[PDB]
Amino acid sequence: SLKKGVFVDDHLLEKVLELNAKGEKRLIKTWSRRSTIVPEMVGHTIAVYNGKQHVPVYITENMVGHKLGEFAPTRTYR
Amino acid sequence: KIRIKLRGFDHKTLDASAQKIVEAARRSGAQVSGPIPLPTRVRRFTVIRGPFKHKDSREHFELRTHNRLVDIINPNRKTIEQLMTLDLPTGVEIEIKT
Amino acid sequence: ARKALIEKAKRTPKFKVRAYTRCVRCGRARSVYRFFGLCRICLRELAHKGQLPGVRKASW
Amino acid sequence: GTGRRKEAVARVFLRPGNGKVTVNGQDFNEYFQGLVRAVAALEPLRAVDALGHFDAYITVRGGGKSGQIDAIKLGIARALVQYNPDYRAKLKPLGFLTRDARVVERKKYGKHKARRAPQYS
Amino acid sequence: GNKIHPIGFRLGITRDWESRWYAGKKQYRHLLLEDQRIRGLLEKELYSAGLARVDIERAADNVAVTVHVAKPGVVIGRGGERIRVLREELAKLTGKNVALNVQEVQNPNLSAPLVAQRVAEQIERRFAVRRAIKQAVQRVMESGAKGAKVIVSGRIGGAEQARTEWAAQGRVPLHTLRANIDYGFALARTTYGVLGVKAYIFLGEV
Amino acid sequence: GKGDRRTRRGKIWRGTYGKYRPRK
Amino acid sequence: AGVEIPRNKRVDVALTYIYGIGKARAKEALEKTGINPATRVKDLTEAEVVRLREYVENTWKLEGELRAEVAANIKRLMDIGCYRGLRHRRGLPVRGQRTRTNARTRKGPRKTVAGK
Amino acid sequence: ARRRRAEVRQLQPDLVYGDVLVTAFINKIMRDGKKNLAARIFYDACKIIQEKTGQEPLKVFKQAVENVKPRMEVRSRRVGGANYQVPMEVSPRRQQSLALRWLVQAANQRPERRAAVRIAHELMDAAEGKGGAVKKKEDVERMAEANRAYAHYRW
RNA sequence: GGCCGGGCACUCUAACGGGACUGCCCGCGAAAGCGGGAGGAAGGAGGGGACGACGUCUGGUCAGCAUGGCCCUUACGGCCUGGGCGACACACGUGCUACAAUGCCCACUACAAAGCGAUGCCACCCGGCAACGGGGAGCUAAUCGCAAAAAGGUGGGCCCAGUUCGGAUUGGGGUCUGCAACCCGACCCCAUGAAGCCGGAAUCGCUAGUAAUCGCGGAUCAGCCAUGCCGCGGUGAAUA
Ligand SMILES: [Mg+2]
Ligand SMILES: [Mg+2]
Ligand SMILES: [Mg+2]
Ligand SMILES: [Mg+2]
Ligand SMILES: [Mg+2]
Ligand SMILES: [Mg+2]
Ligand SMILES: [Mg+2]
Ligand SMILES: [Mg+2]
Ligand SMILES: [Mg+2]
Ligand SMILES: [Mg+2]
Ligand SMILES: [Mg+2]
Ligand SMILES: [Mg+2]
Ligand SMILES: [Mg+2]
Ligand SMILES: [Mg+2]
Ligand SMILES: [Mg+2]
Ligand SMILES: [Mg+2]
Ligand SMILES: [Mg+2]
Ligand SMILES: [Mg+2]
Ligand SMILES: [Mg+2]
Ligand SMILES: [Mg+2]
Ligand SMILES: [Mg+2]
Ligand SMILES: [Mg+2]
Ligand SMILES: [Mg+2]
Ligand SMILES: [Mg+2]
Ligand SMILES: [Mg+2]
Ligand SMILES: [Zn+2]
Repeated sequence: SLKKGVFVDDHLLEKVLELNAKGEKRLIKTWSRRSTIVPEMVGHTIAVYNGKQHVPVYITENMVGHKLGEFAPTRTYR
Repeated sequence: KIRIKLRGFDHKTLDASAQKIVEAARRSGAQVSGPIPLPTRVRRFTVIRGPFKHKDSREHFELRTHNRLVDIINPNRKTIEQLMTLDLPTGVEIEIKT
Repeated sequence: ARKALIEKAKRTPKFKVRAYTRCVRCGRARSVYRFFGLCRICLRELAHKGQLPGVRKASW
Repeated sequence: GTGRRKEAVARVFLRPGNGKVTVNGQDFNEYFQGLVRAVAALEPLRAVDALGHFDAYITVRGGGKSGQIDAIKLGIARALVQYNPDYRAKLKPLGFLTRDARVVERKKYGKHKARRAPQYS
Repeated sequence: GNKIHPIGFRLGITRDWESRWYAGKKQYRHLLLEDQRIRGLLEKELYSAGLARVDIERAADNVAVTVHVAKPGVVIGRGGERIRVLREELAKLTGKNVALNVQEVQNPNLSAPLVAQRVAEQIERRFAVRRAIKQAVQRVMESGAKGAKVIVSGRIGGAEQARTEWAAQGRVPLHTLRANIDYGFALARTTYGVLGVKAYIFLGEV
Repeated sequence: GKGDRRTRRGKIWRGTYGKYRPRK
Repeated sequence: AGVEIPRNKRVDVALTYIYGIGKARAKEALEKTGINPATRVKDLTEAEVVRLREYVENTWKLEGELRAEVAANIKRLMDIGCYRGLRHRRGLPVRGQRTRTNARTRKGPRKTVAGK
Repeated sequence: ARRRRAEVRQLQPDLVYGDVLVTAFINKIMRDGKKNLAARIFYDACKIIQEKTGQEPLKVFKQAVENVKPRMEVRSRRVGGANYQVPMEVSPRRQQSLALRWLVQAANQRPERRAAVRIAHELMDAAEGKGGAVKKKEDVERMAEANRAYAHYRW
């Protein structure tokens, strides 16, 4: 994919800016999920829209998988 | 001096749009090699006849970029005279290089 | 949305990618001769109409 | 003198000597370099006797490849037969005096290939 | 059910273009997007005098709006004032040398796109549509013509069935290429809806 | 065949350059 | 030689019969061992087979070992599970090709049902 | 072919042996149009001819092209019939066009690995009896005389 | 490898012209026209195009657009951001690649045609296994680039094995575009190498430079899911 830049985002890192600053509980709603696996988030807060609601599930160190909508579905089953 | 590229779309005005320039030749002083028509290359475009639910044949039709060019070995300033006159192109763009 | 649209093509205070070829004489967002800024069917008239120079029924 | 096939254009100029036949800077046998179909263009020479009384400097350009070889067929025996009135006595007779408009036809008409129409069911 | 346009057929032959110039691919687009909004503000304004043509020439940073009519008067006006501001509206859009001209068609009963533009008003005027046709063609074939044909859309009223009104005299061939057959079209917005008219005037075979 | 990529015929048909069709 | 006996054939291609040794890694690793890529896989001395027999099974990973490593990138894939993680839990295209028509090679053969 | 009869194409004579019956053969050997490959195989096969039988790979081509010429056939045209197969006579023409065609598939139906070593390797068989070709023509021929009863309305 | 001071036979170019008309031949009877000679690059519209009567299906299309009517007018209009059109137990039409040894691969080696290039084509060296990148060329292009066409041709290796066949799938890297390729891009390298030994009932295409077959161009395009599409050429059948 990309190789120049952390191909991450910008406009909601400022909400993560304080991932090491204030006190750092949870809850954090994005929309542009294009963000790559934000690489400094332990037991944190997936909170990703997908048309529907924002999806919440854990985000641990191995979890450093791909992006964000990676763990945010958009569909239906069988 | 005398390589001059008579461009254009309109074609019957290039056998005449040049035959008239090559006669500033036989008036100014230049045993001029007449119009050399370097190859036409054409930008044709094919397009679906109907506005919905045709698809099989369409009608093509071309935009024949025509082209010619002129020459000699003799370039006096009375040449410059005629070339500022006798200009009869409806829409036949023409440039000059030395 | 049909008209409020054409002036999304003309404004582009948005990235290079958000841009395209809405026609002039009509708005068809599809099938657009680059060099006329137009449409398979708009064009195909002005031609028969002969309000486009040079173009005419081909063959070979 | 000259000949054409599939817009294969073959300039044929003939001079006497013996066994000399070269084209685009290759000897005609290293030009096709194995292609025994090819060895057949230089065969009006055989039509009435002219085995080796006429060598060949020809320059073919454009058009085919193996059909480029038939291009030297009426490039030869038509620039060649230029002299001798009594010489056409084997080119109209023996069928060797034609261009053959057998050329690839225009792909057209929403077909796949100017004939092969799409499938059907 | 086909009949491709009767001119596109004869567009580089027996009918010279309606827009004569040449432009370099890199710019041709703009020599059109500009080139029509003239035609798209002249047939608009000069409908009054009734124009059959809007031939447009150039070859530099200029213009050549040789607008044809068969009745100038309303084009030039008196002394020259409509035509004077018209050649300034034009350079209000095309910041160029808006060089205009005028014609009087030697016969209007021999311009199709007039004949059409005419009958299509008789339609907007709630008139005998068939009769309109029997006369329109009679107009043309009397003022010297080898053939002539008009064909109306196919309405007249109601809320339903729509037909087509067809009549003609002389001959109007079309698998004949050396044809020279002027064709015109015109709309006609009634309370009912739109109609059309195909104008077919056969001047002569070159 | 015109679908292996990793071949002469592979990249030729797809018309891509690669280790196996560098150029000429 | 990994875990396999390949006999009458080309060392060039023989070594490829191994999961994790392709036609490439057999010529580039043949440089390394410096053997002849055209000689049969039988004409190589016992004292010199051990070119390969100490080489490529040590240059990296392959059968068994590397075989096993491929599935670790998939147990990984139900971390949270990606869209890419799931589509083995449902046996479907993970590049994301059309799962309408075709997509057959990932989910068995046509299990046919009734219609309209 | 309802209007006229359609033209028989006169073949561009063999590019070595001069003989049209030798072009017609290499023709029915060319997959697609690589032609070069088609006449290699054939000429290759004449070389294989020389190896095994010191005859002229030309009469080896004849006592073969006429061995596998079916005398007659069953034109089962459908007039009235639920499978009426009135047999008749084979044309000089069809005799050859079939016989050629037969020899090439009969060659390709053999388990020898190099298409050259095949196409003469039974072009030899067909030549005094024998050969997948004459069989696939023997059958053919015995289909008539067996269906002789329907001679009555031959044509 | 005109690389040339010089030249317009040729080549191709690209304009305006000639040329076929059924032509003198006992076999058509007043006829028309059909034969089988001659010359011709050429014969019975010469290949083929564009062209498609009155009408027909109240066919298609109000989503290109036009347009009467009807209905919505802090919403049936407007913007944004994310999603979707890409879903998958399955059924079809069109296709692409094949199951191979007339074949598949690594070499070198020929031989086209139409077209396209100022956010181009990018010649040529550097880098890199390469995609590509750093650079930097001639470029308004018959005069430089796309470009190298592939079958072909040689010459070498595979020896009927699901294989040096087949390229699916998944793992891993890693490029260009692009604000951003999770959903969803194309490409590249490594490794995985699935179904598939010629396809039931059935069913399509073609008159010859056709079918088959081989690449190439172009449109649209930031890039691209093109195997599609219109083009163009290479080799080139069978049969009536
Ligand atoms: Mg776009
Ligand atoms: Mg030509
Ligand atoms: Mg050919
Ligand atoms: Mg072709
Ligand atoms: Mg009613
Ligand atoms: Mg109608
Ligand atoms: Mg009312
Ligand atoms: Mg392979
Ligand atoms: Mg993919
Ligand atoms: Mg999908
Ligand atoms: Mg895909
Ligand atoms: Mg026959
Ligand atoms: Mg008579
Ligand atoms: Mg007569
Ligand atoms: Mg004709
Ligand atoms: Mg869709
Ligand atoms: Mg396909
Ligand atoms: Mg196929
Ligand atoms: Mg070349
Ligand atoms: Mg640079
Ligand atoms: Mg893949
Ligand atoms: Mg960018
Ligand atoms: Mg036919
Ligand atoms: Mg292509
Ligand atoms: Mg392109
Ligand atoms: Zn349009």
